Amino acid sequence: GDVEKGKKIFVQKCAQCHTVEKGGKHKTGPNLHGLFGRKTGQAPGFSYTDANKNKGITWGEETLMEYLENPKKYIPGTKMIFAGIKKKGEREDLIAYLKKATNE
Amino acid sequence: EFVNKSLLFCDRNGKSFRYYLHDLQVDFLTEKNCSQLQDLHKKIITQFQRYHQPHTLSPDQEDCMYWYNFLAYHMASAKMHKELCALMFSLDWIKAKTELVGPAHLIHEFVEYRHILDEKDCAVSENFQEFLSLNGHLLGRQPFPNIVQLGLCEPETSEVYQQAKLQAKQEVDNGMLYLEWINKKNITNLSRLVVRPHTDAVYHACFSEDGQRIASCGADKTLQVFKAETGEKLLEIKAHEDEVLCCAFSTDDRFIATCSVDKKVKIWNSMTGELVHTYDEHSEQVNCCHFTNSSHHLLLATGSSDCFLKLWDLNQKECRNTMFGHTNSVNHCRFSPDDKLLASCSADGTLKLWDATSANERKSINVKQFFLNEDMEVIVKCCSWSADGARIMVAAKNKIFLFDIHTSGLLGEIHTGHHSTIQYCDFSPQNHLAVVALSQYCVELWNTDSRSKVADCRGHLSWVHGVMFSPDGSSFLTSSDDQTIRLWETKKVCKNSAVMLKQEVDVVFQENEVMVLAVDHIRRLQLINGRTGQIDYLTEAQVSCCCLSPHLQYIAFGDENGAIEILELVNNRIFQSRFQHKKTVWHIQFTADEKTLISSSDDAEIQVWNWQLDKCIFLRGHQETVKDFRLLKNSRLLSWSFDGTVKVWNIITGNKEKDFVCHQGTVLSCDISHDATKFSSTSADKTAKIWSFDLLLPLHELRGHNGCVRCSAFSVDSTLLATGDDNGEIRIWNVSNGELLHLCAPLSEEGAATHGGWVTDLCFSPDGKMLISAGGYIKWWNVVTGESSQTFYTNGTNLKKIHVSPDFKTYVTVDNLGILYILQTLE
Ligand code: HEC
Repeated sequence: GDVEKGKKIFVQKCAQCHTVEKGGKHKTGPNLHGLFGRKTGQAPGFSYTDANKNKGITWGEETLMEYLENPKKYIPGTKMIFAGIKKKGEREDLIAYLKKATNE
Repeated sequence: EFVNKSLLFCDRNGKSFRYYLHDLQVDFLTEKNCSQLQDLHKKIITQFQRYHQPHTLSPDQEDCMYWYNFLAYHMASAKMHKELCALMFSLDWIKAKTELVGPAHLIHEFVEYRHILDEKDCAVSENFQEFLSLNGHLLGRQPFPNIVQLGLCEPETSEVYQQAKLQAKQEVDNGMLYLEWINKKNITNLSRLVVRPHTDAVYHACFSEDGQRIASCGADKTLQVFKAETGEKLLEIKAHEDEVLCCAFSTDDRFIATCSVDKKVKIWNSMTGELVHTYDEHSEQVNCCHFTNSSHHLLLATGSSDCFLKLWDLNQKECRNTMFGHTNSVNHCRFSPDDKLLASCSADGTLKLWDATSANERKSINVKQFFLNEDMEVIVKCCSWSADGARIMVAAKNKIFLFDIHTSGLLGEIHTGHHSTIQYCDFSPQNHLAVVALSQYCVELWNTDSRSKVADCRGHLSWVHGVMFSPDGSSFLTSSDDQTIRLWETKKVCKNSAVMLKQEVDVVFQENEVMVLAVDHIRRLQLINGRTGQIDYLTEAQVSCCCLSPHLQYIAFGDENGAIEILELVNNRIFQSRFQHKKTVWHIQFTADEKTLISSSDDAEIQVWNWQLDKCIFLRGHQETVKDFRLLKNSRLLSWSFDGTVKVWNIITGNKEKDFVCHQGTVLSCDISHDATKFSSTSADKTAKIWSFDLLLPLHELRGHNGCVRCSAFSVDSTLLATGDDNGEIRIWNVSNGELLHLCAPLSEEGAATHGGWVTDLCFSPDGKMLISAGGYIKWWNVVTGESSQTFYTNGTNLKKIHVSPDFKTYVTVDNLGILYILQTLE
């Protein structure tokens, strides 16, 4: 989706718990840098729940389409607490900006 | 004619007219005719029996609702407990009512009418009183369970269990297949109340100042006002078009304003439900809504991302105060015990105390107390005022802090368990007790100036969103993501049996009989003998994982200290361990014999090591990482990884017979037909592919569900495929030529489900016709147009490594709560 609205949804609902930038530190939420192509919960330095590590999917626009929709649904038992992004446009946008920054 | 004389009023809607009185007239008749009440009530009851039947009612009739609601009453005023006990104690009556009505009303009726009931009756009535209160979340909301089976989970002393067991025993040679619980007598502690009036999660819940009514807010975008005692539905008011962030009661409780995502604060009346005043100023969301605890004046503390602290005045149409500072968002803004002050608490590390009347700056505190050992940053979750009205109780990072406003520094410090970060904190004015939400749905009760463990709260469906105290000093309320508000007792929860089990339970096999081996929370393990209360507690260093050996006599467990520790059941003083593969060890398995340890970790190498020998043999797969393995009916070792590479190894020598890659990404375990080693499959989390070992690639591919695949099952003598999915759906597919034929939909068209969507291992029936599956609960399927049973249920959500007896009768399982579950099949 839109990149900069993605950076908005990032600075709002993401950036406080996450780092998508290159060489970002781990936090309450994990470092998201290099998200696409990397399996769920594979980033060192952050302690994942087994729910996320056993998910083992490959993060992408569609995987985040389903996940960000209801993050408790897609990866049940995740210590991520969120009520889900119901809007699709928000998902596509945010994911797009992720595709920008995490690649950078 | 009575309408004409104006003694009675008539409302016209639908075909049937609706008659009712006016109050004064009612009280009048109450006074005029007194002695004749009994006559009347017994009259209408007698009539009712003479026409209809108690358990026979048509919901399609026009009189049903009234009967269901007030029949109990009409019996009560008749002072006849015999027909009363006859009606109420009946289970089917309960079933029908609950299905149509829901528990709350009925509960209320018990609580009220308990008086006329006899002394012995009080016990039974009580048993129900807790029964329904505990079952509140499950009942009345369909898909719907059996009454009997739920009654089987009750303590034997409870009349409910005795009646349920009675009827259970009565139905025989019935596809009902009832179950019995020996274990629940010592576990599943009682609760004061359990109430869910919600289709969605709870953001906040709290008791009124008078302790009467409850107004709850959540993702349902609807403020729910209901009774706090029996949980009857009072009023349902729409707060906003968007999710309500926070809500709280006022001084007189008569006014409740809501804040939401739409950035508009709307004042709602509790006894009306109509708009009173509305205030739109903030260009950002408002996370702070707090009212006054006194009748002196009325103010509202608000803050947002605009870095402004705005204090609203409920008397005027505008905002009273505006304050600079707080460069970051303010999480918790709360009034002091006096309205003359205002407390601002944010996670940026700035804790400020402002003058309300003077509007100037009183005190500003930055906490460097927490040591990071890259500027110092200390986040602040919540702020709770002490009963003294001076000290401030807060929780930061991994510890609890008690601040003094006089010294402005650190007055006191309370330790929190391990390294876990504190999610939430609250303090009780009585007994100086304080509850803390820490990690994994754990609400821990600690005492001030103690630093000793007081109480622990378990039995939740999910990690507690938040908890509060009922300021009667008696009890407290709990609210979680399980969408249910609960009432818990302080002194009752304080007692703990320490039955906690973390990630695992271990089954033991003695001939046909099954024995229980549990991994203890505190130190090492607890041994539970079958069909008896014999418990042998074994204490050692902490363990990461435990595994039982074939032929027994031994045990092999991995620790958090690394590698693998092997210990002998005969002598605990004798143990063997070797240091290899620094990464966390996951799966540990012996060969067909008691020798040749096979172990793996996260790495490109799998270790095969011989003990009493000390033979070191390393098997390299030359990949990014390796997940796990399993032993087949042969000496071959079937292993899988995150790279989707399925390998077949051998003992004592590294060998690769074939390489099977179904898809890209993590592949979950392996699925065999169990009829032979020929047919073999696995879950690639995309499609379902099976190979006969006739090629290096899977021969047959099944695309039936491409969204998610959690697991798959091949039933013996059938080979028909049962597909478990991430959604927790179990689909039945006929397999002959390796293609899709039949079709079934496990999901319900009744709409979204609350708890469920998890499956791990599937089990088979001894007949082969019946099927055993987990849809988040215990659910039995069947081949050829329809299933076996939806019976009973599984408390909680997450399940780990389902195991069963080889006779397929007695069962052993555990929930996410870590509670031992034992099933016994007896006719
Ligand atoms: C209040 C908590 C919270 C919020 C809000 C939150 N996260 Fe999460 N998130 C977490 C935690 C904790 C994890 C780690 C899950 C685990 O370790 O099991 C996580 C996991 C993730 C992952 C998976 C990383 C991986 O490698 O699998 C992604 C992606 C992510 N978050 C992005 C987001 C996005 C996008 C949003 C909002 C639009 C968001 N987070 C909001 C707490 C949060």
